[PDB]
Amino acid sequence: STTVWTDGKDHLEKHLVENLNCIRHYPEPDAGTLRQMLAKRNSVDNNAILVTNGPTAAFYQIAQAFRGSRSLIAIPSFAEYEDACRMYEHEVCFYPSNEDIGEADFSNMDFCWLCNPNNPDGRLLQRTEILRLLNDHPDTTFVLDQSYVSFTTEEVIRPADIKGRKNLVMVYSFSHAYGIPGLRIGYIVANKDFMKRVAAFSTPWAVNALAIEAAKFILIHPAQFTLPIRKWQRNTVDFITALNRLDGVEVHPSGTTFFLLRLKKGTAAELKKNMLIRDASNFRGLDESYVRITTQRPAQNQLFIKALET
Amino acid sequence: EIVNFSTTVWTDGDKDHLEKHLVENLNCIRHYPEPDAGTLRQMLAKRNSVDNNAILVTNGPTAAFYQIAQAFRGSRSLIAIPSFAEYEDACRMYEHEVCFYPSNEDIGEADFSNMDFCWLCNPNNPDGRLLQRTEILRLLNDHPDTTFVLDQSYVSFTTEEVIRPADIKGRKNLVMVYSFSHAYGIPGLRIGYIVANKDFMKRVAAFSTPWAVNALAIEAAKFILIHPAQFTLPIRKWQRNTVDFITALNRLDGVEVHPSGTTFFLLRLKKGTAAELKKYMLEEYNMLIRDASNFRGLDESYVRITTQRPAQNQLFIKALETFLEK
Repeated sequence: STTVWTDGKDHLEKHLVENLNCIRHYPEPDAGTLRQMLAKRNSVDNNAILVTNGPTAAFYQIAQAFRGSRSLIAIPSFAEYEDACRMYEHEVCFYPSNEDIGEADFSNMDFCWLCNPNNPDGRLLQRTEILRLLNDHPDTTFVLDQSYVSFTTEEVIRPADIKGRKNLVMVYSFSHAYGIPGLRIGYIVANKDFMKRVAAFSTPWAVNALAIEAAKFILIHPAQFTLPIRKWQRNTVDFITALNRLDGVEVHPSGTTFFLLRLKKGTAAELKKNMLIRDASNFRGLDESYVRITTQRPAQNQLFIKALET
Repeated sequence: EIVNFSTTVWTDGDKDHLEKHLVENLNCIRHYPEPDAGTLRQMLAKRNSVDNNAILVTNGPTAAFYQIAQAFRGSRSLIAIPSFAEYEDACRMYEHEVCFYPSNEDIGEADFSNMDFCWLCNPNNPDGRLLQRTEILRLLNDHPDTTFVLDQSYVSFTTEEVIRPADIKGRKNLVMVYSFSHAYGIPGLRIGYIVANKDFMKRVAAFSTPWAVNALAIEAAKFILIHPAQFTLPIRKWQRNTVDFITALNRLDGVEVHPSGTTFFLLRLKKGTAAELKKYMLEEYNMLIRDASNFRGLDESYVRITTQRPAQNQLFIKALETFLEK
């Protein structure tokens, strides 16, 4: 149902419980101290981080800073790239995430919005296929949804890749990798002329005090919040082979731990009517036959096959 | 260990039970909140005698000021000063043409001719200026073509009769912005809300972003709403400690306290600066005060002070007296 790494404990929660009084005071209007910690950690400049009320808020603030830009959006994809581009009167062009991104026409594209690995495709672009996009189309700025940068092993572009570039902008998330969608925190990494344009629309105290406290704890404790990614995909591999062999159901490949699956007969809404699943009908480029599915833990996997078979 | 005189937040509330409640429902951080905070919205509407259509939960009351400014980028705004700097910042960010006007002169008698918005806060930060529920009603009535945006953050920091959410009814030119930060000591949770008639409300909804209100905040608010008594503020006792505080302050020589209708107030140094005063009180006496210099319409002689406990107030008077003699 959700693209959130969920089987992660009370060591972050003990911390929050101990520091609950932080809700009695204003956060830095700036989340300025977290910003600095993220900058030094990510080996990027201080003025190249901007802490945001969740990864979603960040997409909206980027759209807004460049109203009337022309945007290229790979579909199917997170609906928010599109809603944000529309709220700010971008002319939006679509392009299939299953066609090679390189063969798309960037001639008149100010922005290209990628998520990689992609939601829901799981489509995964090599770290190298992207570095050359950035080189071949300098007049296009690539907004890379980095939400699932952790849900894979093959190398990724990272924040320090902004250096000697101007057409790379990144959005990081705390909801997915660390299991805290309810806290609403993320951040933008960008070269500093772009960030200046983004910053003009920052509002004070947009990032809540618990979220900042939680983010600081996650940073002072790398090892405690490392996603067991190897183990995760290996389980999805097993979960899908067990799905392909079923009949009247085929599973579109993925580069990560969630993936789409298609019904030959039978509707998403109906297969949705105590396990939750994502009816993928509401992505552009997917019809009623499609659902997104996130790889859980063996027992509950091997027990999905069954409730479906029937 | 530091005593805080610099915030307009009610700090002495009973929070053990609110806080125990968040500890119990801490798992809410693991799931998206309603994108909409729709259940909170629903319970606010009912509590406030208003339609579901007329509330919009926001990421703090500040967020609401900006979302309103945004929805009306063209607009001309009349802002009373001094006031919360955020009305101004909002209006600027969204390129409003901004007219100023003195809060302690009668706003009922300013120039509303081509004003699309008028921004008030009652009782006012930092002044404590308080308009009668009645003075406000004739403004709403006399100027149909000005939307009045009424910061209600401090609506409970007064004994007097206030405008309330159910005033939007049969009235299109009233908008309220409510707050959970001030009355309930939870500024760090970032939660507040808009009350407006639904024609206005839909101009602002057009810029709403999902999951803008975080989960724990939704949860704190739900708890406060279910327990009106528990979170009721002791306003008579605070107001009255404020009188004993202001009286002692005026007796001091070299300082003047601007009259106030609520539990915080401006004081003016005859000589010395706010920066000077604030550093001393902090370093010498472990007390924090608000340098009010950065308010439009005040210079470096002004500080904002919120009444703390009597014993702390008493001890702040010596702290100050000691300053003056230097």
